[PDB]
Amino acid sequence: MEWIQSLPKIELHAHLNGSIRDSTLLELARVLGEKGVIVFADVEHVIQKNDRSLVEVFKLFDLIHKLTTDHKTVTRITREVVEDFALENVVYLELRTTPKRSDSIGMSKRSYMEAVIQGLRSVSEVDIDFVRKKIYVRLLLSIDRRETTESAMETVKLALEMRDVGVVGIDLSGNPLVGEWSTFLPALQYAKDNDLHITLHCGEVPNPKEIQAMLDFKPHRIGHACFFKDEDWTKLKSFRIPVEICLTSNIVTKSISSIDIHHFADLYNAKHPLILCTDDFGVFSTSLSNEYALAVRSLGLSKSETFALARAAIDATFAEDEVKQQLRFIFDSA
Ligand SMILES: [Zn+2]
Repeated sequence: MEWIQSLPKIELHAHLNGSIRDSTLLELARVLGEKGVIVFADVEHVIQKNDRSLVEVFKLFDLIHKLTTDHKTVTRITREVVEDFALENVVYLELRTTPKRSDSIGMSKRSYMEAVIQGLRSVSEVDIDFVRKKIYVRLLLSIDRRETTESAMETVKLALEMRDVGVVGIDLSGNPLVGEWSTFLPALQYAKDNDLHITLHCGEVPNPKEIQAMLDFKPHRIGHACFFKDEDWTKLKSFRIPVEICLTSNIVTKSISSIDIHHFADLYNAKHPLILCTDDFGVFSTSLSNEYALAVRSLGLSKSETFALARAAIDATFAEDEVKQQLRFIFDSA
């Protein structure tokens, strides 16, 4: 019910371009149709009933990226996403995004990320700390599974350069059927050796060797873990790696057949760290409050158990100890 919306919450797995307001996406589509760069009726037709199954949803992401890969838009959607999360009482957000290169518009991975920073500086409806509601924001740079080792290294280099504006870690994301772990391991190792924190999209499709190789790398977090086998769970629980749980995402993409069999319940009962996350609240028509409502109903949690779960996410953040202490005070005040 309504008490979940006012619960202080921590979001650790939200993609910038998957978190866009419906109205904003349509406004961008409309402006580009008036320009004739797209046809509004087609782009609206994919937006409406793309299946968002695992295979289908990446075509929607391709389409979104045609609408949003521009400096002004990146700045706008960064502000809108932070404000949307803060207004449902997210008090700490790790926002992840894949820096993009587009030569025709003078966009580099660095200038893309500068537009994100400009968006954070434009936040006005709420108070923000990124290095009246208040939200702490920190940044993850995503490496996409289509990239090369050299390209991944450029992203890691950028992340190190931008630690002064709140970049705290690196993610590996994108189509789980594309690319090989061997391509990304060297760049992720460089990141980890430079004290960046690492989260990995892991087990979105069956892939026993890659799941084991990702676990053996000992990232600080993983996302999803939908197609783990018993040896994978054993290693995960022994390494104590927190899992970013994306309930609606997993169910809509058909990575998990039902919330009633979703592994988040086993993790909860095994006292393994988990954090409820939105993944793409725009694409999947959800919110972090609604993800908690799904979990509270399915597990049968009391208010007190829900508050305890939400608070446990503090020690899984990639934030400095000072920020974690402030989060503890915020939670202990609620
Ligand atoms: Zn994701």
